[PDB]
Amino acid sequence: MATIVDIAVNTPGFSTLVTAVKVANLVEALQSPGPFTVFAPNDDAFAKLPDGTITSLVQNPPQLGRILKYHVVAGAYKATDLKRMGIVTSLEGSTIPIHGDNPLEVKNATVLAADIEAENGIIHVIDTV
Repeated sequence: MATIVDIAVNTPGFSTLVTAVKVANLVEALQSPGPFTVFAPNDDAFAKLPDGTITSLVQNPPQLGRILKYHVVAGAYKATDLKRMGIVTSLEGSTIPIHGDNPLEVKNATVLAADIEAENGIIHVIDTV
């Protein structure tokens, strides 16, 4: 009935997870019905998560809202699109510079596998959050 994110404003006092996007102002951002590009952190990148990257990333601009649910950005981009631009923009509007010597490269991370057609867009594995 309702869009995943929309429900966050609809929730009768749900977990802070719904408010984290609401506060991050991504309640209107995640609403994108189109495609979804997820930068997927590997097991060693998931190891960057524990009070590390996302902690500084929360101190950073609205990107929190992206982090919470799917760590995703709307707009199905394959590695070739990101690198062509040399930068990537979050659903919120946060840009991250793309590199690429041989694999795709995102911020301080390296892409293990991208061009992965996700549910709505694309997934892209990085070794570093």
